[PDB]
Amino acid sequence: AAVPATSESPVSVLCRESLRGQAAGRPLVASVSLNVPASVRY
Amino acid sequence: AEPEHDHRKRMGLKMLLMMGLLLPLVYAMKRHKWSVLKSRKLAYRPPK
Amino acid sequence: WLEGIRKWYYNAAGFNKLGLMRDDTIHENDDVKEAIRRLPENLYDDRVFRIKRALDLSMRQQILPKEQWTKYEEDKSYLEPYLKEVIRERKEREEWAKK
Amino acid sequence: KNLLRNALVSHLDGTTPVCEDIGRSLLTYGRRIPLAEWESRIAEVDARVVREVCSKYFYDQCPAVAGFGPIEQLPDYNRIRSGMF
Amino acid sequence: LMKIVNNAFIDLPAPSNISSWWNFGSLLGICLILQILTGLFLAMHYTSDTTTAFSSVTHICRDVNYGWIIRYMHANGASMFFICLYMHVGRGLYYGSYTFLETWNIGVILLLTVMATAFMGYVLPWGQMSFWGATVITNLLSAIPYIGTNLVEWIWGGFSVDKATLTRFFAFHFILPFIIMAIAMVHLLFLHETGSNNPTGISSDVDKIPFHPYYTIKDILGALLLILALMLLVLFAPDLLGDPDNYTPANPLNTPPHIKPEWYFLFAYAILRSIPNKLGGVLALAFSILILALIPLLHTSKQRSMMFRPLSQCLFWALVADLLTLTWIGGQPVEHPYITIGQLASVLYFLLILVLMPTAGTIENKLLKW
Amino acid sequence: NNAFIDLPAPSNISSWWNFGSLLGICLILQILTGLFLAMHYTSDTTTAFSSVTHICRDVNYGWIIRYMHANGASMFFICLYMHVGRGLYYGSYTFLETWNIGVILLLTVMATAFMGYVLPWGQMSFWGATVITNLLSAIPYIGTNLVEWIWGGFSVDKATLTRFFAFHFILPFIIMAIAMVHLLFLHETGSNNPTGISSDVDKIPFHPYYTIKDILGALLLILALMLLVLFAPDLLGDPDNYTPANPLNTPPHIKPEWYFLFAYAILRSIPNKLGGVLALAFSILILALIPLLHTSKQRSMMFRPLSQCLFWALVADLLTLTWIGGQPVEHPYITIGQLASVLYFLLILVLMPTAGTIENKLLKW
Amino acid sequence: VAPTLTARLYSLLFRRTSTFALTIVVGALFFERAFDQGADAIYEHINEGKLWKHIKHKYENK
Ligand code: HEM
Ligand code: HEM
Ligand code: HEM
Ligand code: HEM
Ligand SMILES: C/C=C(C)/C=C/C=C/[C@H](OC)[C@@H](C)[C@@H](OC)[C@@H](C)CCc1oc2c(O)c(OC)cc(OC)c2c(=O)c1C
Ligand SMILES: C/C=C(C)/C=C/C=C/[C@H](OC)[C@@H](C)[C@@H](OC)[C@@H](C)CCc1oc2c(O)c(OC)cc(OC)c2c(=O)c1C
Ligand SMILES: CCCCCCO[C@@H]1O[C@H](CO)[C@@H](O)[C@H](O)[C@H]1O
Ligand SMILES: CCCCCCO[C@@H]1O[C@H](CO)[C@@H](O)[C@H](O)[C@H]1O
Repeated sequence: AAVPATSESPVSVLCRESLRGQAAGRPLVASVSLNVPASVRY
Repeated sequence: AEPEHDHRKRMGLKMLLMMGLLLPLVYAMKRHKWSVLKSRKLAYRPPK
Repeated sequence: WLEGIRKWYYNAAGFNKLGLMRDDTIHENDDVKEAIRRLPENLYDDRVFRIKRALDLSMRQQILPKEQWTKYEEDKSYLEPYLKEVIRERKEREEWAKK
Repeated sequence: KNLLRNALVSHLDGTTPVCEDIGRSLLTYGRRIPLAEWESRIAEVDARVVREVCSKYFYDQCPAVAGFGPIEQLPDYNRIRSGMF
Repeated sequence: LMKIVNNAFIDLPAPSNISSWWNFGSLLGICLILQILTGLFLAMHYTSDTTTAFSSVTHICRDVNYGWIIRYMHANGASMFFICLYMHVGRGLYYGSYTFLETWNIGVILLLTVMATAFMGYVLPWGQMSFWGATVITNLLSAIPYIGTNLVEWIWGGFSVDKATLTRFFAFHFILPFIIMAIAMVHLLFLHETGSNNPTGISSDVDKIPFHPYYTIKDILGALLLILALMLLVLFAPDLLGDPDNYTPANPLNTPPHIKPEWYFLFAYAILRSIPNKLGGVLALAFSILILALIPLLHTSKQRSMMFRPLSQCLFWALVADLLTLTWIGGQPVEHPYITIGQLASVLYFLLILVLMPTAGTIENKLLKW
Repeated sequence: NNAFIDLPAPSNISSWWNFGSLLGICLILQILTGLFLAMHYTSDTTTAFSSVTHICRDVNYGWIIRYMHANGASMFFICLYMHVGRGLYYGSYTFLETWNIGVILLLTVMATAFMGYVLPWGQMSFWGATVITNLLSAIPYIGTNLVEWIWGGFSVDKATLTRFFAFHFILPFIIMAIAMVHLLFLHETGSNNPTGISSDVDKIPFHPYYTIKDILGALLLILALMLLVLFAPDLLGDPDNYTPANPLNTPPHIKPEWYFLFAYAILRSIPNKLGGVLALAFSILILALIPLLHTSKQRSMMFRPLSQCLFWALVADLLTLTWIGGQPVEHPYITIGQLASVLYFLLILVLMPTAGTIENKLLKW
Repeated sequence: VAPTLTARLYSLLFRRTSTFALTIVVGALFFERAFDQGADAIYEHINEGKLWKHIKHKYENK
């Protein structure tokens, strides 16, 4: 819709801090939109 | 031998005046556009 | 005075005033183009910058401060080993082409 | 206008986005502008207003350009500048 | 419609550093258009019969509205054409542009065609220089063994220059410029395959800028300077580069005692005049122009341009000074000491190109250790 | 190559497709004979007619080059009319750019031939220059000024003859450049064919198939041209142009070159100056409207009986107008010409578009 | 709170393309009159008493 995704796709990490949060913790979810960048969580 | 004598000189006066005007103006237009390049600065930053 | 005239010539030639090294000024024929293609990243990138810097000075009809001129004694042939081999390879092929 | 209305209300969904809108708005506007006010501001925009405001900021104005990567084809600044009119 | 007008002009990549010496290509395009435009308008009032040719030209200058300005613009435009042609060729030799072989050789054809074209145009007013120029130049062909004389009479349409000659020359002069235009377009197409050379002789692919607006405005500035030079001649000294003898109608019984060629042919005329042999002079004349086709094969330097080559530069200016010497000699009587100065200048011309410059090239290579 | 040798072409184009190359040959022929005639022609009114007789009597083979040029102009028009007819019948006009450039080509060739006919300065030369340039006088407010400007005076005279030689000299080369553009647009689509159906599933290389067929066509063109030059060089010409121009007298049975007769009949049918000039201009410019008047669901007339009948009626009508143009302005020719003129515009603007719609209906689409 | 000449020339004449063109048309017709009159005056003054228009009165009456 009106809101663009946090990160627009196209086709990093060098420290512990930037690495924390990268490990997955829940099952995967894939989203596709008409107006918004796709996403995959977990 | 040259009936056009007086007319070419009158025209020549107009040509000189017009050139005195157009040459520096076009030159100013040339420098305006070219200023983008003449003052540009380069820097080389290779990885190392 | 040949070595004496050499340093004189080097400065008279003046590509050093634009910061170029002698090999940056060679006429590019197919042998040279192949040799440049064979250069390692750093030598290729440096060459590109020196040429770009020189073209820029040329456009402004300017030259570098004298302390930045390429020095005769420090100018070295970075291209020679590559070009010499490219030429050797072509000669070898040309020999083979005769029966 | 409809896209903007939807973005505004859908953004203020959850305590964090609302909290941030409070903190930043007091610093930027000196007050929290209520949705009803944003609506009035949006409602009054029409084609004439869009043309006039866009012309004011975009028309024949010098842009700032930034390029990075394989940009041999990024147009020359003069050409970019002429594209502004 | 867009493309090829665009990618062939608007976004054409060009070196960032080409100098004013690169302006002559567009100035030549402008000289060609000028000649074609003033030419067509003159042709609307010119008649090619020997009884009325000279007369029709005075009618143009005296009674056709602005006929005089169109005429002197055509006459002086031919001079501007050559000034630009020689600057253009000089630029090419100095900067090694001749390494673009196809572009260069087409250029040599262009030089010859413009010379032939200007020759025929000069014959049209049928004044004294017109008549004797037609006589002498067509006769160069008589040096061809076995058929030479036959070829001349065939060109003339008779046993001497006469009505048949003037009438066909009007036709040849009329069409050749358009052929030149087509040849020039080919000249440019080959150039576009490589793009332009630049003062350094070093590839400029790492620093190209779009032709528009940088060179479009620079070319316009150059065009203005060309027009100023042309109009200074047309409005203040229309006869300066001309010959008084052509204001005298053609007289087949008498060749003027101080007959001399148009100034842009003087260097070649000096060379031919220096050899006391018919065939020898004709060959030297032909070779003085055709040698341009040999320049590429005579290139010895490891560098393309003369910018970084001191010795080659000195020899280059000696060649220019020598052409200036030959131009001066071509305007002097065949008497002492001019006969000897001209022979030395003629020998020096071929020596600089065939021997001294290739040699300077090798010496410079040695001094740079490659 | 790829602009000739391996150019893809429909396997079924017929002889009607040979006229494009024949037009190219007519153009080259006119340019070659033209230049050689220009080597002996002088444009002063005191000597123009004389120089032409000098070409025909004393220049070696001057007579054959001259009659080849004169009859070549006639062959040029025969081919032009065949070429346009092919286009209308087969719907080739849907190639819009190619077609409109073609219309420009037709007008330029007409203007070119007009000016050449003035060069020998015979009676027809003079009155043709008078009448045709005067068409411009129909333009309001400035028309008369335009005519005097073209003439270089208050009447056709020396200034006119001299500039016409220059215009006639250069225009054919301009035509050649325009024709090259004509072909370039054509190459974007390739040729249409008798069926009007895309031939992409059955293309053959231009060489050797059409190169040899074009050569056979060229041979037939040369036969027709030489039958005229060697056996009847004056058949398609006008005796009055063997009489030097006389500004004080317009021949009583003056008539246009045969290839201009249909248009002349149309202009003559309207007893009003501006109206006649507008009808003349429109009789040619209407070609630019054909594409907009196409109502059929099918491109070619091959499968359209009603359209074919109206097409031949148009050709028969142009034949009628050609005949009328050669007759005096007397009864019943005046009325036959008016009907024929009206029928011409009626067939193109109304009857053909209508037949197209009816045919669609009959096919249920 | 006051602009300069160029800023005014910009706002009213150059900004809009329709107005930048009307400005040139108008300026061209005005310049032509002033330039021709001025240059003609300079030429005639440099050549005072030599031109037909200067001595014509002596012979006129026709
Ligand atoms: C009617 C004559 C000519 C026309 C119209 C013409 C036009 C041009 C144009 C428009 C260019 C590009 C701009 C420039 O670099 O100047 C060019 C380049 C060039 N021309 Fe010509 N030219 C003519 C004659 C000649 C002659 C007589 C020669 C040489 C014998 C020649 C040699 C060249 C070469 C080699 C280049 C490349 C220049 C470079 O990039 O360094 N031309 N010419
Ligand atoms: C490369 C282009 C051309 C060159 C170099 C050229 C050169 C010349 C020269 C040197 C003259 C003699 C001028 C004099 O009277 O002193 C001349 C005359 C003439 N040219 Fe051209 N010409 C060119 C193109 C044309 C074209 C395209 C036409 C006509 C379509 C033309 C028509 C004439 C005519 C009518 C004359 C005779 C009148 C006169 O002498 O001024 N020229 N030309
Ligand atoms: C100097 C005159 C002309 C020349 C040299 C010329 C040449 C050509 C050539 C070489 C072809 C391809 C062969 C063919 O299909 O016939 C062609 C096709 C065509 N021309 Fe012309 N043409 C000329 C005038 C015209 C005119 C006057 C028209 C119509 C107003 C026109 C309309 C077309 C069309 C529509 C095509 C495509 C034909 C198809 O594929 O069915 N041409 N022309
Ligand atoms: C589209 C091509 C051309 C057409 C349709 C054409 C047509 C004509 C026509 C109808 C005439 C009158 C012939 C007569 O009855 O005497 C004529 C005369 C002439 N044409 Fe052309 N022409 C063409 C191209 C040219 C060219 C390129 C030249 C010369 C460069 C030329 C030179 C002449 C000359 C000098 C005459 C006068 C002598 C004569 O009447 O035969 N024509 N032309
Ligand atoms: C039908 C067309 C024909 C036959 C064309 C032939 C063209 C030939 C050449 O062009 C390619 C030629 C013009 C060109 O040679 C390279 C010139 C540099 C030759 C220059 C030239 O001029 C002279 C000239 O102008 C004169 O005037 C009154 C008089 C002359 O001596 C008395 C001469 C003369 O002694 C020479 C060598
Ligand atoms: C400087 C160049 C100029 C002014 C060019 C003008 C070109 C105009 C048109 O071409 C595009 C024009 C030739 C074309 O109209 C479409 C023709 C079909 C017009 C045909 C035409 O011919 C006549 C003709 O030949 C005559 O000969 C003795 C006499 C004529 O009546 C007495 C006529 C005449 O009454 C008409 C209508
Ligand atoms: C740009 C200045 C170049 C020198 C102009 C001299 O020019 C020369 O003048 C002679 C008469 O004195 C003429 O006979 C000769 O044809 C002409 O080229
Ligand atoms: C190709 C078959 C053409 C028909 C032959 C008649 O041809 C006609 O003859 C008349 C006088 O006899 C001429 O005035 C007229 O211009 C000509 O087209």
